[PDB]
Amino acid sequence: CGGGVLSPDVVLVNGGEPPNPLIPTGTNDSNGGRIIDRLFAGLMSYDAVGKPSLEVAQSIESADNVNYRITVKPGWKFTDGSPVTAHSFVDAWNYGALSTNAQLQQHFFSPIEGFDDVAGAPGDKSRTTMSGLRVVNDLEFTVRLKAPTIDFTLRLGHSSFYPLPDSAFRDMAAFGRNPIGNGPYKLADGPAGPAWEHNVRIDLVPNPDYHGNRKPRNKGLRFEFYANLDTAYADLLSGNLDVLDTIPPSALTVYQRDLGDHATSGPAAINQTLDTPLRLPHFGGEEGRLRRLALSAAINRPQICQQIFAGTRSPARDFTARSLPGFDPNLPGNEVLDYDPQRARRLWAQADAISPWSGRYAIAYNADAGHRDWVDAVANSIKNVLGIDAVAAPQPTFAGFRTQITNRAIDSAFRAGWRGDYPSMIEFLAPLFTAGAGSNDVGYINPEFDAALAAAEAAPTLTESHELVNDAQRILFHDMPVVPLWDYISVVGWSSQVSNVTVTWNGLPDYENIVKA
Amino acid sequence: MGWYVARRVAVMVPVFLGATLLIYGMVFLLPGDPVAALAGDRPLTPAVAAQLRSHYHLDDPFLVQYLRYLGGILHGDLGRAYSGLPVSAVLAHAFPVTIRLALIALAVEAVLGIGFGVIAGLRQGGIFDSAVLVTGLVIIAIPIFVLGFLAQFLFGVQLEIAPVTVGERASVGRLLLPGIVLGAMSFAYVVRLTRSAVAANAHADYVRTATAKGLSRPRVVTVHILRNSLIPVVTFLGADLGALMGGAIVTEGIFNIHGVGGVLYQAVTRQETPTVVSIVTVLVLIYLITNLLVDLLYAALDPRIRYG
Amino acid sequence: AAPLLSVEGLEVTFGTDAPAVCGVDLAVRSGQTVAVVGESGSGKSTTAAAILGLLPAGGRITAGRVVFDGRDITGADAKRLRSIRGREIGYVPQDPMTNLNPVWKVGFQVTEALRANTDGRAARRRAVELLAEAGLPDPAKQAGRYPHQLSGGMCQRALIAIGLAGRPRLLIADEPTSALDVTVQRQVLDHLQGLTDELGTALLLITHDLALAAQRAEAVVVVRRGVVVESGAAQSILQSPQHEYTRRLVAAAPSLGDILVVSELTKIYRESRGAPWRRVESRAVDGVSFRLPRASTLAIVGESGSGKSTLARMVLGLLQPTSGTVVFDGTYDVGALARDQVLAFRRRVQPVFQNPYSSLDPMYSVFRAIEEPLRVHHVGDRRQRQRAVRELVDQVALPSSILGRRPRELSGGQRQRVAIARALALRPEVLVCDEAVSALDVLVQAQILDLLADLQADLGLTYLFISHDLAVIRQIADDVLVMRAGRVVEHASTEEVFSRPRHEYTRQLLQAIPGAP
Amino acid sequence: HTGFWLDAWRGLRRRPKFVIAAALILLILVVAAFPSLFTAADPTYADPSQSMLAPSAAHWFGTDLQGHDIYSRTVYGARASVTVGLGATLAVFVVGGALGALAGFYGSWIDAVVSRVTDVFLGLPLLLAAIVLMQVMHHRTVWTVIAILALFGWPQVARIARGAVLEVRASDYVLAAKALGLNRFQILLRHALPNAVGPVIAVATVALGIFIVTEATLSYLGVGLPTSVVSWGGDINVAQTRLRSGSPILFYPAGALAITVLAFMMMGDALRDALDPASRAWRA
Repeated sequence: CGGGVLSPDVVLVNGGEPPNPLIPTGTNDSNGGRIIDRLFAGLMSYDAVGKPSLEVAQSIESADNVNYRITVKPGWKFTDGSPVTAHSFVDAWNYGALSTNAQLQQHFFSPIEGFDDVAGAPGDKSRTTMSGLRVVNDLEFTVRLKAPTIDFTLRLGHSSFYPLPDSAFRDMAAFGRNPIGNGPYKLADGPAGPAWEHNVRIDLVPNPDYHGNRKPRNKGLRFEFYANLDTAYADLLSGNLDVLDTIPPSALTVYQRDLGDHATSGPAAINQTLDTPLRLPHFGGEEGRLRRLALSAAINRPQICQQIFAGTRSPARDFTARSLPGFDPNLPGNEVLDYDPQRARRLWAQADAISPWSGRYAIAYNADAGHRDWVDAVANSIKNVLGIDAVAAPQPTFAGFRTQITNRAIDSAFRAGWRGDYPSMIEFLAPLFTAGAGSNDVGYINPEFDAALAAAEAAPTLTESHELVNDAQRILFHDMPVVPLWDYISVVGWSSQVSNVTVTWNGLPDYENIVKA
Repeated sequence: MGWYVARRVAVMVPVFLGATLLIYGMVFLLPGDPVAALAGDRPLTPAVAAQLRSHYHLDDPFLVQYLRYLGGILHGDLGRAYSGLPVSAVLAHAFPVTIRLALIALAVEAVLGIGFGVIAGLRQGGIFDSAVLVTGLVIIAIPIFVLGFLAQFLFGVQLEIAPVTVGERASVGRLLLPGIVLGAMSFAYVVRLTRSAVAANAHADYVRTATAKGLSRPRVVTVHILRNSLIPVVTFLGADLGALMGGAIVTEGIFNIHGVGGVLYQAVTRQETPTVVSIVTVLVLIYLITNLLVDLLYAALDPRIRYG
Repeated sequence: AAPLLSVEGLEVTFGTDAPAVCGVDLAVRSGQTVAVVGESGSGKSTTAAAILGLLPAGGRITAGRVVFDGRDITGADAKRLRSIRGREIGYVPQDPMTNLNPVWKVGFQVTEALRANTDGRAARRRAVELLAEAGLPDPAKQAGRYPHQLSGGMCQRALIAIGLAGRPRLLIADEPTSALDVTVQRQVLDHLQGLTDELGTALLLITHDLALAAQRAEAVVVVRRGVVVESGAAQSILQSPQHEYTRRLVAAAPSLGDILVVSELTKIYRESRGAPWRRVESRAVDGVSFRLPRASTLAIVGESGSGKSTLARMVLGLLQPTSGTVVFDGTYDVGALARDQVLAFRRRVQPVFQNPYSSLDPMYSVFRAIEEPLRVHHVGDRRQRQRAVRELVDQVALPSSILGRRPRELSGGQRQRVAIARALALRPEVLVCDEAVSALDVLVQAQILDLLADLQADLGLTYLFISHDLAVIRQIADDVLVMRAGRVVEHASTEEVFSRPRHEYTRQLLQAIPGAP
Repeated sequence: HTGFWLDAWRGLRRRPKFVIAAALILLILVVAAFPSLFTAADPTYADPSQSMLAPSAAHWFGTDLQGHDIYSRTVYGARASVTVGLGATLAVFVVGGALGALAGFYGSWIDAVVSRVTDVFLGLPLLLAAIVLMQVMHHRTVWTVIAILALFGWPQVARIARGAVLEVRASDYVLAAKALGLNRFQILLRHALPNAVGPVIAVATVALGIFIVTEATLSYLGVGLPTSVVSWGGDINVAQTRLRSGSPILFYPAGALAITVLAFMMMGDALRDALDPASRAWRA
């Protein structure tokens, strides 16, 4: 009598192969950025809900929301016995924000009042240090932004503002093979193996030199580099995994059935939308805006979320996501998006007074990760409901599809998802709908909208800015730059022994407090 | 008997040695460099191509490393699994459930097969006889994994009265259906064999001269027919336990039972050889031991071969 | 009045073919011995199983009646027959080897035949009492042996003890001492006819030869193909038979220079009995030496377990001796025969084997079985072989149409005729009859014996007739050689063995034939 | 009155089991030989759009995940499975029969060697041994599958053939044949192969279905035939994830695989009942 599938004693969450050296400012993917949030610890941290709280810093003072003064706690140290100090932060930021190094996350350092000098052009790059970041002594410094940004103190917990040791600025090319940081966990590095197998696994054990907000409550993690999630699901079912972190699409209609309350779910901070790059004919001006409002009126979102996804999405009530702190679901005025064939047909009949129709209507999309189902469904439900002829037109290559739109908005109206980085709504609005702020692939220009966002940022408190953002979002409904489809919902399944998993705010579990017994 | 065991055991040593040497030859005697094949799927680096050379001793002649392999297997050193744990620990922790499954399979096999075979042999030419013979002939044809998929589908997906995934909740009530699926193949053979045996034995001469001295019908039946008939059934049961060892694999793979068959199905599907050769060696030794015990029982039951 | 067992009218039929036992009639007088006589297939043993109800799978009564004390026992109905079987009607089988359960400790098979007892105390000792009154040499030691460790003549005594267990009123001994050899059959029957005078049992016995049933029994009933041919007293039938079939059965019953010079032929056996370092030798033949003239007949006689078949095989080249020589004709030393002399000697000595049902290659027609020696020795082109075979099949009776049949559809005597005609193909100077006529019915036995005598007279042959008894040998043989345990006992002419024997083992082998004294 | 090989050709002809088995085996052999007759489609062209269609006039057995219509892919798999099984059975018949006959008829120092080797090989079950030996093979084609199966399938046929020839050798015609010449090999052929080649035929035509089943369940686990040859048990490997959701695509290849094995078992059984009824008491 008895039995068992006897398992190691750490945790085996599935992961993936991070395609870059393990550097804070050098990664941009949630597949290799989930392994770097366990090694370091910044000036702040976010609990599962998404609220900031001081970890390393001790006092962040700003009486005008333009000048910040940061004083840091004394008693910290890296896993090589090197003292943490303000030099680490200042040097890490000055390194990452430099255009010479060609560093991925450089754009995040745009609001420091010294970024335009070091990332604009090599004509005034004789200085390679920003003029905002001062240093008073080794335990405090001073930042100076451009315009009042009440959202700055929230992004200091982002995975890009992390401190780096002293033995890294000189041999950085090696810091991609054995990183070192003051975080909760740390790379195992036992004689048994290299602690990073290169497409096999990564081990992590708790750092016994940590005193912070994210105390590890297990014995260590082991990220198992997988692919073809169905394999990881089989691995989980046959007692060889502990946290799946995503149920594969081929198994989310029976997962509850053969898991049995060993699977939960919760909203994420990723949305999805479709758009017509306004350079394509018959979509500029009033007629194009009316066509887009019609298309918003002509997609039944609950039906799709129930038929295709089977409940791993959520109908889009606005242009932000659900898990975002300070979300207004029943926003007065949220009616514009709907499934109201009455309004759709009458608006099409009102809008064709400038032109009946031009020709085809294609929807172009990457076709490797899987979009055929919902793309065909939206194409069909958008066709033969308003008297049009839309169809799909896939592009098999990721680089090809990305270059097709970085071709600066040619044709073949396409889909766009914008995963958030740190939990604030302005991070969803501004990087998308602004005069020239990069990803504005719909040609939407509004100085009224830009001024509304500016006034929302220049707020005394956070709830006031929440309300101002709500109103600046209401202003968006009158034009509908993109048409929003649905927010994400993530599913997490654990096996039989781990006991305290939760889905935090971006879909990923709370790895720090999954107690295994 | 005493001079039969000392001969049934002497005929066992070369079998043991030859089987182990054959298994250890088919590997290490073939593809030039064997460390290439022992790598599974993970990439090979000079830090992995040296952890197993120290555990296999691939630098010296074949005799010494074969001897060391046998000694290591016997001292309780079966290798190191994928997750870093010694394979011996995993086997010692996963044998209870596979025994709990094999017991149900063998119970249905023995009881049902013997009962129906006796009832069909003690009345030949009947409709029941023809029905059971044709049904056994049909049941034999279906492979194990096909029958497992059919049972899984029909009884778990259409009308949920059985668990589709027996994951670490392996009470007998939840292990009943996989056991039946595992044991139907053998139940068919057993019922056919015992039917033929009883039908051909109920006409011997000692049966007639035993019923010719006033013995009752139940007593004649039980003693004189159900001893001489049931001996070959136990011989076949030994052989077919041997053949069922490897049928348990697929029926624990498609039902997600955390047994030794589940361990072996993982290691086989995910291409992990070093933890396959060891488990198979252990299974072969268990098979040989069970065969020897069945031979001793056979000798104890039939006094003619027990002539010394 | 109204004797036991009036069987008038039995009409057994074996599964819709034809009555295998037509109308018979017999009646046992409750104190007298009645013997039924007839060849095989005459339906005697069948009507010894139709009374007890032990008919095989097919048979069933279809007419007549069987009374016993006045109560019809034709009512199979194994609830009334259960009170007659064993308790008032015994039974003694025919085959000694295969009539005891081979896994059940004969002392335990005897103890349940008397089931009316204490079930554990009177059983295990009264059974040994019965085994003692049967005649076993020491019962208490052989009541603990399986039925494969007892001699041939001890299983029959055990079966007699099982038979007369419940003190029946009628024993139905069915051809009991037919597999046993003489000087054992006689002792067993002398004891069985003494176990009856103490009890009063009736003893209806089945046999197949008059000369026996005329000195044992009191009434004789002859059967031909399931028809009662004749019935009456014993003496009156033997001295004056009326129906011609009985006359033919009487007149065919047993009542009335040197080429091959063996010298000191010995054959030892390095036997194995268990413990490998313990191997005993069993001297099977030793000290045999004789001389056989031309155109004569020598006849070797010995019981089962005397080593005469070994002698035959060592004489006709198929066995290597251990000593002595078997020189033939003056040059053909059979001990070490040269290469050419193999086929120089295979056509001058030819054997005729024991039973015909297993010596004819089931897949050969009776032409391709006769022409085989004619093919191996390269004689006759293609059609001179058909001429030779057609002339060979003529010297035995064997109608000239028998060619092209198969051994599976031939008679019992036709198979032995075919084997003789094969052995006589290529002009053999000597035949070796190895118990040739011993498994045949009495009439065909006399027929082929006369055939052999005729062939000898007309071809100048020379016979080495081997036989297990001495009554079928007075007519044909000219010299006799008695053997015991390998040794030679006596060697003289027929008269000097049939008139005045000179060894206490030949005398008590003569008087053991069914002769008057 | 007709050659024991023509008289049974008339005792078997009137058996319904034999008739059904013969018809089925004929059809299976024809569909294995000439697939291009029963269809016109291609068994590897993958239309991506029509991905989980239903039975229709164009596609009789629907379409599977990537667009392959299951009807086409359910034929060339028959080709592969049948050729594997048949080749392995032929090889095992020849080799096992030869060794067992040589061991039974001759005896000293040959029966010893053959029986020791047979007892060594009988210790490794077929499936486990093939699984172990198919791990170190990189070149995995049909011929290596035939080799792996034939290497471990012979012990049973050798045992049966040796038993039959040994039982024959204890008869008197193989003694009257040496009583006139006929050196121990000519007698072997002429008198002991005919009278003992029956039971060997029965056990071989059962081992055929056994080998088909083993090859299928070996290709299902992944260590069998490669993925470049279309085959049952490998069309079942991929269609097991859409089974737990309630789609019976898996049963089109499995339904056809579990039918040829029947066509072979119920033929071996008729052959067994016709040429060797006797030993149905103690073997089986």
